[PDB]
Amino acid sequence: ANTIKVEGYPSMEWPTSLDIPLKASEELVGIDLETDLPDDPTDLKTLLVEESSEKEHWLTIALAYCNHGKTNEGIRLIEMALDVFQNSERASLHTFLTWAHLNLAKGHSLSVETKEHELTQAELNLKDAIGFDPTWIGNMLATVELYYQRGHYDKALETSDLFVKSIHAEDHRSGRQSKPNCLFLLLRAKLLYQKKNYVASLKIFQELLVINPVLQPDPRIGIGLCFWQLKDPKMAIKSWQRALQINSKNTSASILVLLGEFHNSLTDSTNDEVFKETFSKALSDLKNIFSENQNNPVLLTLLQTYHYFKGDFQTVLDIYHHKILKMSPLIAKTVLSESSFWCGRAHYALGDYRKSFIMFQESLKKNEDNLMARLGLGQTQIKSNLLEESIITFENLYKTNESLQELNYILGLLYAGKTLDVKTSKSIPAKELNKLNEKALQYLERYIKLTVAKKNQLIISRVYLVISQLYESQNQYKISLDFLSKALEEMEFVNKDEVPLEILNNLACYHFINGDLTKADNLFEQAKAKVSDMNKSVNITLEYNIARTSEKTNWEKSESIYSQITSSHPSYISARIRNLYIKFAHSKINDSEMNIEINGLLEMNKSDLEMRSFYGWYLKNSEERKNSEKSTSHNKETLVKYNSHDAYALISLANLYVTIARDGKKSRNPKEQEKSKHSYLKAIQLYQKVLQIDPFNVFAAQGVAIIFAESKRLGPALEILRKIRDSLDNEDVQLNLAHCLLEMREFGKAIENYELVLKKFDNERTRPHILNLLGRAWYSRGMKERSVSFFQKALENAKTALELFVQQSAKNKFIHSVKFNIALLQFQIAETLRRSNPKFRTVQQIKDSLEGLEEGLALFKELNDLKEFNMIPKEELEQRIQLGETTMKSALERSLNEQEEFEKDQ
Amino acid sequence: SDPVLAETMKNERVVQDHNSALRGARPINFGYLIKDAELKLVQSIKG
Amino acid sequence: SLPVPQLPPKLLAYPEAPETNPDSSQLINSLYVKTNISNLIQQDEDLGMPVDLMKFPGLLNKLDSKLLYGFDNVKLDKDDRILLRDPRIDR
Amino acid sequence: LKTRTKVYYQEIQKEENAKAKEMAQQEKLQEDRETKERREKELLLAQFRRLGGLERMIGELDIKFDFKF
Repeated sequence: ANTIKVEGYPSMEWPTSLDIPLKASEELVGIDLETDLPDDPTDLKTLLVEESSEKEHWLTIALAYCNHGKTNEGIRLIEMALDVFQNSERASLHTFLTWAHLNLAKGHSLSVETKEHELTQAELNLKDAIGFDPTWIGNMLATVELYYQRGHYDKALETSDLFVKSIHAEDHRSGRQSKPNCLFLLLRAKLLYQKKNYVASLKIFQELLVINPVLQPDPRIGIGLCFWQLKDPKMAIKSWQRALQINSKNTSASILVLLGEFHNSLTDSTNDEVFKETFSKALSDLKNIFSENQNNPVLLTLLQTYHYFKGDFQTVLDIYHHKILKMSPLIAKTVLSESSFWCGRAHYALGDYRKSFIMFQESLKKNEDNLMARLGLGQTQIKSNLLEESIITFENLYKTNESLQELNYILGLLYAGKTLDVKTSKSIPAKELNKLNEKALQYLERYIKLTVAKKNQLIISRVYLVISQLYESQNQYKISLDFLSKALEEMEFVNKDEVPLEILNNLACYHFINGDLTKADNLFEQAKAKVSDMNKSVNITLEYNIARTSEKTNWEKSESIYSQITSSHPSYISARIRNLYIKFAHSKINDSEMNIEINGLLEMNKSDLEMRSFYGWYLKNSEERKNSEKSTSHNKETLVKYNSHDAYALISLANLYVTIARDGKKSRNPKEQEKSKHSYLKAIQLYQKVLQIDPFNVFAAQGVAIIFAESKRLGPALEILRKIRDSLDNEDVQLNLAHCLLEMREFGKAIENYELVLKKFDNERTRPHILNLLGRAWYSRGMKERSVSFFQKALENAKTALELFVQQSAKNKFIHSVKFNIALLQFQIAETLRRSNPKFRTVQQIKDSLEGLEEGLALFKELNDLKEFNMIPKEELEQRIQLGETTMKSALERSLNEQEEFEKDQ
Repeated sequence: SDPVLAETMKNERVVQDHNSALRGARPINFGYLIKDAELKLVQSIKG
Repeated sequence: SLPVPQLPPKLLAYPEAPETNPDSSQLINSLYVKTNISNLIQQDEDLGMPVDLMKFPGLLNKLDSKLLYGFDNVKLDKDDRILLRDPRIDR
Repeated sequence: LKTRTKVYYQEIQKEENAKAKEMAQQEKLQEDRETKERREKELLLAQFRRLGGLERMIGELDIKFDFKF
């Protein structure tokens, strides 16, 4: 039953029968000690005193009583034997009683007082037996074991070492060989295990296995224990399973095999079905084993675990407070520590953080290496608004858990929360805040790596969100978008149905600043698909986002969404600012309704910097609005010192105050030239400050730029313009490139960038005026007299600019000089063809030139008759009239029907 | 006033300021131009 | 020159996700999966190995301590011999 | 110290160490078929190995005890 039984191995089973001799000398009175043992041992006492039987029969019957659960009966029997066997024959009786009371002190469902009483009686009978036979092995073994049962492990080890020394010495003196005593080896093994010497313990336990493979207590238990502590759980479980298989009644082995079942279900299962199967089997075995060991603290702690995960927190507390707490002094510190830990988890789940703190502390007090409990204490400190204390707890844990993934996650999130708090940014220098940021990134990135290493574990995708948020704070949006997309790809994998609309929207926002507006609109609208439940304030933002991607393809929907948004809610400035730009881009309006509604907008939130930048753009764009003299005061008041150290309106003021200085330099009076020598250095006295505040501001760079095309230092300048092209696709910067270019410059590089302005865009005011004025390229090109086809290219330029400006007669009061430009190159095709050689291709060519010449005469007439014309002196009007017209009337006919004769000659 | 606009007021963050999108798309540092200026500045305008 | 005042689409903040907060007990649970019952394998201070001198016939009754010294020449089964190997030898 | 049992223990220990070391070294080849990928993804997606999953999977277990504490 309760002994190890293995085929081929030895046995340690007691004899099952016993004869007693009689003085009548009939050699038998058989007692089957499995059956014929009376429930009252006095009934046998009468037989044993009747026959004057030998002591060993008393002891044999008492041991059969003990090896049947009736230890009290055997005790009373030897206690009755003690009233009979006087003197030295008492020794063995005291030895038996010492071991019987040790056995009783090893019993379940004991009290502190019962256990102490049994140990005291053990020590008393051992004192007596030592008084008789101080050298018997039973008494020495009882000495060591009593020392062990009272927690005096060092003393027990030293005593047993001295006993073993004594035995080897006595054997060596008389020639006997010393065989290893299994019980001394087993005690030394358990003691070394208590001293955390797992290698030595394991060796002794394995050699015990060899010496006596059926030894009870099974050394395979100790073997498994050492394997486990040495981080070999598979071999540990194999050992415990073997112990159970060779003695199915070994309860310790059954509990250990049960723990192994829980462990293997948690760590070996590859899917939820296998997990639920194996875990259900473990819970079933737990129920079966518990039904017969209801005072077992390991089983009760397993129940605390199951009822925690089952949500039944009240039962966790009940198990702790009604079962474990009462037997507290009688259970091992590590088991009690785990039980307290689960009770603290229960309090934590109920929101009772004071009690959870107390419980995790009590858990650590009985096992300070309880890692779970220390993490629970850290988290309780978090919940208790003790953030710095929690960080200290976690970093102290980190000292010896550098590779724990959950710890890296927790420390990373705590440092990330610190880095992103505004209060900390207001109280520590920037360098310290940046080092805090990188420490957060270190923790989070090492968590990522540790989880990626075990390539079978799933990353908590919030880590990617947090890393994205950390990089967003320091204005590195490439890596930010990268980590946000990595977050969503991990997040759609796990429950694709419910990913937060926030991640889709914010990826769309990051794509808007990149350039892909169709994908931005796409994901913006997959996010409008999944908007929230109550007070859906997310629609206002989502609709504005879609309405702001819809501005340059299908701005009718910009119209619609902006209008309904501003009609529904009034304070949204960012809506109708852009709406009053969709206004401008399509001019479905009276300028007066504009100034009315904005100059209502102005003062409702005066200190909003954005609408200030909109009324700066209000008075400086395509049609008219010439003065804005008060705009000096406008954009100096936008700053005006309330919120100084800001760039936009500042560089607007810059641009105006540098525009003043060109008109300053146009004058012949030295006083205003010296005055423009102030409107020019105000530029570099403020542009320096705004490049100091933000170097990468592109437009300060064009500030400097427009100085050099104006101050004749262009060589250095078109360098900067070639760079700001890399960092801008504004038509202004690149037509200024071709501005600074056109001067002191062959042609190829000019027409290049002026057809790049051509095709970059389709705008309708810049285009006509600018390429009007810079057909000039082919014009001066032709002042070098290249060829005739480029003359007619300049004709193309002129021609289209003319038809544009005359048909665009909404604002066309600037161009009579242009008219003369075209008339002038009619004149200049001829004047080039006047010095010529007959051997040119002639048919159908310069006919058109003389036609254009007469057209230019007709054009000259109109400007002759006008009085507002102050381009050339009126005397010189009539004088270019007479000179160029007495030459053409006596020269162009000359050339024409001179070349007709060469057409005859060809 | 109306608090339906209030939730929106506190849940939306500024992707790029008005003073911070004045920088193009692949920004280049122009910190060389401070000293370039105060050299060419002073070498040019002496009255 | 100058551009139009830009008000790009607005980023939203994320809703609170307590299950991934640092105070989330789910982190403790994920650790429990890996290190579960480890602190229970030692059941009591006897290490689940009670020394009982009443398992050795002849010892307490006849004062024959022979069985304390084991047996000679036992050949162990396969299932018992593999338990003799050194720990963590699977590298 | 050359008892039969110390020599026997040490011989078996050497043999079992050799065998276990060699098996550990060959663990990669034995059954890393195409199936390594099947099992890795099956493991990844076990709900019990992800946040909140242990409780979910344990919650789905019919079994429970007649606690009378």
